[PDB]
Amino acid sequence: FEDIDTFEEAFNKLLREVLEFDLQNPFKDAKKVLCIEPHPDDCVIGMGGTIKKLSDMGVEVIYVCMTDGYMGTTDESLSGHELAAIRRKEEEESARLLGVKKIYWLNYRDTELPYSREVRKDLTKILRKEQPDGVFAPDPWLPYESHPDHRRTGFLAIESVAFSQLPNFSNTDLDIGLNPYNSGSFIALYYTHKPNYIVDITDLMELKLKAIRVHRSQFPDDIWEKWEPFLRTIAMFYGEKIGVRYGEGFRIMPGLFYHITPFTDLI
Amino acid sequence: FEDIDTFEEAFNKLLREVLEFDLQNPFKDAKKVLCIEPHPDDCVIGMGGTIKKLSDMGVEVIYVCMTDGYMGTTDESLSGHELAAIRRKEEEESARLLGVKKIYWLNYRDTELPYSREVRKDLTKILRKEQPDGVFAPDPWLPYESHPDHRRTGFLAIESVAFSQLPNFSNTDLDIGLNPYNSGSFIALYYTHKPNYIVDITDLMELKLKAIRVHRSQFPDDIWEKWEPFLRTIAMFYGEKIGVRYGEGFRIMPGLFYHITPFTDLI
Amino acid sequence: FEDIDTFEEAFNKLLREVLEFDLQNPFKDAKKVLCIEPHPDDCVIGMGGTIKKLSDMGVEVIYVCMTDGYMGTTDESLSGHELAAIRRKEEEESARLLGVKKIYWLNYRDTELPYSREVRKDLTKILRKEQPDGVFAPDPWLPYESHPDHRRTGFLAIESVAFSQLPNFSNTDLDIGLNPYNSGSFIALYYTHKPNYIVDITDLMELKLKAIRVHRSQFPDDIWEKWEPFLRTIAMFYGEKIGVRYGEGFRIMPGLFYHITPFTDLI
Amino acid sequence: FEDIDTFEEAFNKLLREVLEFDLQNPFKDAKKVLCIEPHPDDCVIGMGGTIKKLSDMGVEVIYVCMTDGYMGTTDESLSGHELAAIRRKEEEESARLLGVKKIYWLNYRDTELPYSREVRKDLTKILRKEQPDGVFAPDPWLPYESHPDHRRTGFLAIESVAFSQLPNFSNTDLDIGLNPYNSGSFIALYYTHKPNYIVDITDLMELKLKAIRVHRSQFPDDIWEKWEPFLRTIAMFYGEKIGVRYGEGFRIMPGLFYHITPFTDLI
Amino acid sequence: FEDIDTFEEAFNKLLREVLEFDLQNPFKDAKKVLCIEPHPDDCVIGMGGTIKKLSDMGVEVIYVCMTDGYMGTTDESLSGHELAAIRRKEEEESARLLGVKKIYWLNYRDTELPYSREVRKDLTKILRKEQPDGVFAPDPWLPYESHPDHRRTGFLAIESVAFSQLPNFSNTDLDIGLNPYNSGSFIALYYTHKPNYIVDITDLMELKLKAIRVHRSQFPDDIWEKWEPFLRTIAMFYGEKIGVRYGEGFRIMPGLFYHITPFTDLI
Amino acid sequence: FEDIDTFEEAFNKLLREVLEFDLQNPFKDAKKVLCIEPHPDDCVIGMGGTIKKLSDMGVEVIYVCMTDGYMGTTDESLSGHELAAIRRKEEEESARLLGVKKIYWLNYRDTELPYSREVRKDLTKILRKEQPDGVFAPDPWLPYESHPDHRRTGFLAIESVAFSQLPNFSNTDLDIGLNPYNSGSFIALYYTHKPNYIVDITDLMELKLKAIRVHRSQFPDDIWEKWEPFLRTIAMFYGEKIGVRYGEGFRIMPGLFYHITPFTDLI
Ligand code: NA
Ligand code: NA
Ligand code: NA
Ligand code: NA
Ligand SMILES: [Zn+2]
Ligand SMILES: [Zn+2]
Ligand SMILES: [Zn+2]
Ligand SMILES: [Zn+2]
Ligand SMILES: [Zn+2]
Ligand SMILES: [Zn+2]
Repeated sequence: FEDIDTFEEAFNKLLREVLEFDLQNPFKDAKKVLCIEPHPDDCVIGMGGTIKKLSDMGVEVIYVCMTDGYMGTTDESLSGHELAAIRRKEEEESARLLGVKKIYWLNYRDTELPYSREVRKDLTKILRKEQPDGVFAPDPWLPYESHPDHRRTGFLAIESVAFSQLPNFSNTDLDIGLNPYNSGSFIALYYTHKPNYIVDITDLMELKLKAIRVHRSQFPDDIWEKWEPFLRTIAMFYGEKIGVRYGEGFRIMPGLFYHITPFTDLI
Repeated sequence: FEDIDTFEEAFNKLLREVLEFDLQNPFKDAKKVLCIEPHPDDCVIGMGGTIKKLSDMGVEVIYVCMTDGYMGTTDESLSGHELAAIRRKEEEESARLLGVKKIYWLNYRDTELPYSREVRKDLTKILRKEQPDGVFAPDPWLPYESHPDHRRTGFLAIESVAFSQLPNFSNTDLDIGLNPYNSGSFIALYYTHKPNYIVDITDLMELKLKAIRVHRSQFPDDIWEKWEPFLRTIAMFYGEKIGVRYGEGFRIMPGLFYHITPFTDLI
Repeated sequence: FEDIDTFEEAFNKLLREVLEFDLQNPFKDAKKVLCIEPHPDDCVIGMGGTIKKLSDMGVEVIYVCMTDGYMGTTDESLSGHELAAIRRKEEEESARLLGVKKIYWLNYRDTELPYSREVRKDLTKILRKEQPDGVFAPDPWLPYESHPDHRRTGFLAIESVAFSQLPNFSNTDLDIGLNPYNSGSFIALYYTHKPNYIVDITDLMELKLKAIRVHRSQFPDDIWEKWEPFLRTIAMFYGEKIGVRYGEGFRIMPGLFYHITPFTDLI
Repeated sequence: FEDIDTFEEAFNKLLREVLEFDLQNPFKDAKKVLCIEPHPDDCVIGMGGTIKKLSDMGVEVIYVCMTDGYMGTTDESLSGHELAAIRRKEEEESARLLGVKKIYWLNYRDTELPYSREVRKDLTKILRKEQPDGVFAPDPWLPYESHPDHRRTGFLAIESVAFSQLPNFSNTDLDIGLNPYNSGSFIALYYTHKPNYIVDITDLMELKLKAIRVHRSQFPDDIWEKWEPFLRTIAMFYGEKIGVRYGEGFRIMPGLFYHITPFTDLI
Repeated sequence: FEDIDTFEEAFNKLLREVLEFDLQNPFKDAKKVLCIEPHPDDCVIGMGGTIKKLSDMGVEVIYVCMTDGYMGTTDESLSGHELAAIRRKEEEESARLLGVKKIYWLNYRDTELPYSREVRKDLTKILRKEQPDGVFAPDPWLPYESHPDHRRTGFLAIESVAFSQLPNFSNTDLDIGLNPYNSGSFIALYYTHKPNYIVDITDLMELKLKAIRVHRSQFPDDIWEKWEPFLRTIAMFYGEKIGVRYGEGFRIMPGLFYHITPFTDLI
Repeated sequence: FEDIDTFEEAFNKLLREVLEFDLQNPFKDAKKVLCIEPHPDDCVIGMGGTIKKLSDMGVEVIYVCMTDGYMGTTDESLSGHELAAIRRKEEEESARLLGVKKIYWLNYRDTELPYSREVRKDLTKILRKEQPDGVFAPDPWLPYESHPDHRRTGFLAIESVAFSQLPNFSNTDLDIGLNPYNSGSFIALYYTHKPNYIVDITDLMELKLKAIRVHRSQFPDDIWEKWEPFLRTIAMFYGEKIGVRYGEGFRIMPGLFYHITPFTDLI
């Protein structure tokens, strides 16, 4: 590189030649992905359309759900325990619609997901057991995201993808037979303000809304009156970026760009 | 929303009709507001002119002060305990000047406010008892905001406004006779770099400055030589956005926008 | 400031006369600086060319390394204890090339640096012993920075530089004979997306790359094939800003701008 | 006291005259008591007989149950959420048998009860709201007690009885209208190895076993084969101390004896 | 048990018939045991003679070492990382002398073992994978035991033996293919003041001492001048209880006795 | 010791010759001691007469007070900050009567003293600065001691006296010029149920009661009506053990007996 003349030239050579980065078809070779959600419903709301397209292409999609959804009701006669048991069933039914056959429930309490080594170890045991080719999680840099379970899921997902590759990290996994997580897998962040890869979900939008409504405890009619237009407006926001009606947006970067990189806004 | 043509129209309808968002007169209907401050003096510094305006208009303003200002001196003759007691009296005088009669002191130690469910439960107990129409708090996304008590108070306030509405959150409150928070019409964030509502305080600026200086332990003459110009320049930065000499800046968004929203920069 | 007419004027006078803010020779008169790094290798990667220039000028540069680099290997036969001991000797060799004669090792475990009062106390005790004229640390607001040890080192460095000046903070230090940290000193943040000060390291770039590669455990040939072009590109991003081939970028602000300031993007 | 000749004389004068202590009929005047249990079933197993006798004497008995019992099954098809909802109903049915009409569920997860200020604040809000005349909890000094929820419930119960009297402790309770907890109430510790007050439960034993078996999720037939003889042997252990067939044991001391006291073994 | 006359008879039947407790030959049937130590060297110090006896009898003994022994030197030339690596090799040699081939190193830092659910999950993962017949651990009730790593390891081991049997505890273990712990027949506590089973090690004492001294960083000659007499006197204290020169003492109780039991002193 | 014949012999030689343990004049040669108290008033209540005797002998006695006594009032008009500042002056007056000229205030909040590494670091830094010949602290094994600040002060004092001697513990202390705590020094535990050393305070009892009552905020007349007889009775419990009317009791053991020792009750 010592002979390239300008930063602009170096950036393009680094991104395309050295890091081999392009977003033409980033999920192309995937056989198994994890979709990590803060609460029951986040995978389908954030990326339901893409989940169905992945299942249709013969990719095995597996959820990891960080919390139980215990707090998500204003009904005073429904305890958190009873809601959590109801929402496990809602998510099973929603997942069947999208082709998902396996969900890891971590069972942290809703509004209480910790931000700790302990939670990275839980994600790391699943990464190491399943060895996915790709991991989806919320973008923890989304502006004004006020829910701590969402920010923490996104930070702990990215951290655990990196650290789970390290054999001195949670080393008792390796002592019981698991290998470090394989290198070469992608991360794609949903619920992002800065998507650089859009999936067109226009003909899948009605199925995605149906699979969201199956979470009935969350979406009774009065709430749906505000949420349906909200969810459609979000999908148009992403779809407009590639000139289709409804889209799901993801942010994808080279691994090196998640650290010390001062020009992440160029992609 | 199935029929709408473009994202731009869906966004406009979402805001004006579905969410009925209006920045013309957001504090129009308030009768009781909480002003949440990290330290003794932040309510008057960030929003003292607006507090006066509100109290003058018949609005009951009630302070919640998260910490005791124990660390706020370079005077080696003044212990933290003695400074805290001094600052309680400074805040009482300062508040009297604006029209404020009630202060909840949570008494966390300055520089040590936790980011935790315990602190959410304290805010939640106050929200359920007082049932305010509005809540004001620092914007935890202010760039370069290096005081963890400021960032934490902002996140905790937004979080508690949300979760105090959920009956399974901090449930022992309901068990002792409190009801879920269900009065608020708004959150407004002060100390913000992205205000979208500006209150003109140009004729109240002298009183604001007087009410800040009531905090004498914080503003001896030598410190005031820097702070008076800084505070004036801040008030000019905000006032200039609506073409007035001195202003106070707030950011206000629809409740939905604090979660999963990728177009928050459009307001 | 009561009579100044525009925000733009007020701002220019606040910086240049009230705060005497200087981006022309910010490191002039520095006799002793601390360079706070999350891991062994971060001071040289982020700012090695500047550390050499400071050393060449007769400035005493002292490192504070937050963690031990225990996790930084994918070799299943190298334990973290063994890798930590390797990395300590690699940092000693790297530091000697750049003229650095002292390193404070805090010895927190890599990937496990706490965000706590305790860690501020450790920094504060060094600040009070050494009384440096300036401190360098990572910018904890770097977008997409996904290493918690980086974000937490930046926050805790900026917090400790402020709180170590307060006699009621970590008061047992003063009880054992240390004085509060002196008030004259700068902070400069490296690993930043918003530099406002660039040091030309075009001549020094090969010395920097050499001193980085002395951390051999971190940079075997396959990793260096990606990291050398990456580090050159980052240096060209900064260099271009002052018309030179390779630079190191820092963000420097007056102390007041690290709190409640809505116009930090104007510098 | 300065004229008493021997320690033995002083101890007896202190205990009987100064502290007015005797265990002739310690629950005699009680109108309202709290029975604080670590898990659903502990009140009935530890003190079911006495609870029924208190209800029969017209005392209002109120449970506080610290945890949800989420972990207490070996059935792999029953989630913790579903078990917790089942055990809420078991405890309601068990309590009806004993005359208990009110239970405060704190909702901490089984095996996860924290030992923290936060949990003392929850107990303190209930003490301050209910103003009981007496509080029962597990003796946290029971030798070989291996369950951390049991030790922590006993320590946090004693602590919260003391601290809830202090108006600077959890002061926001007082700001919303609650008074400090009234002085003069007793504490009695059950599950104790050093009882000094025994309640004869001989004719209540069959009712107590019935009210224990209503917790069916805990006591299927195979478990009951070991637990019935266990529970009978425990009751004989306590009953033998006063010469009856089945007893429930409590340890009761003067308040001063819970602190700095080197002769607690004399009672 | 309805018919039994006296507590004494109920106690005897409970122990011998209901609980089938026998201290004649408690390690009779073991094929695989875990020896859980706080630090490198505690298994050989507390129970090295018994470990040899077990390995000689065909029993597979597997160490779990909670911490890395990082603090265990007064040699200012030896960093914590270098000492840990030295102690791993000392333990491997020491273990080879007894018949031990496998060591799980959890790698918590010496003096810093947490008391937490995270540590329980590590022990739990090992218990579910190895399914040992017995577990040995320090007695956390040893009086005057001032090392928190010793108290914590004892409590955590007893707790994890229990909770690892519950499918909702650490559930992601089951999800990755592990089964609940359901093999153990026993816990035995060493380092105990209340042993009720004594192994004669009189002919193994020389080898025990040799295997302890293999930990050379811990036992240079000057320290050995005190430790050899202390270790010999300990072995005499235990051996004397069964009339032998040198012994090792264990406390063993029925599983029920670790909970709510008020007569644990009767064994 | 290979040839010694009975345990009893081995023990007597271990104490008297190997450990040179002396209960005859344990405080002889002490030039400087630290007296570690949980709250303002505990050094004088537990050991005020001994502190006077040490002072009279020309020993430099230095207090370390862990907490600020913020919670110790039932007066609803006295804030904790105001009470802390009162108690600091009450301790200064009390200490002057007993010849104490220096107090380290750690300023943790009463009822909130952490049990952590951080608090050990604070004690360690004082131990290393002052290098005392002996340390006094409460016995954290006192039965029924229900104040967490008492139990945690005792544990952390004993832990810090041991760990402050290790150069890898809190190593930044040595980096700033402090040496490891010297190895010659005693621990003596007050507030103990198992004293083995008693100081006769019969002459000093009125001075002790006076110096306790200088803590007026703690001892108004109604409280003193119970506390004076209680403190006299405690002193008579200790005194009787050496045939005097009033004493202070301490538990003193060789360093080794605070770890792994099953016969601590033999002294
Ligand atoms: Na693959
Ligand atoms: Na200087
Ligand atoms: Na009453
Ligand atoms: Na000395
Ligand atoms: Zn969610
Ligand atoms: Zn503030
Ligand atoms: Zn780094
Ligand atoms: Zn229980
Ligand atoms: Zn050990
Ligand atoms: Zn005390």
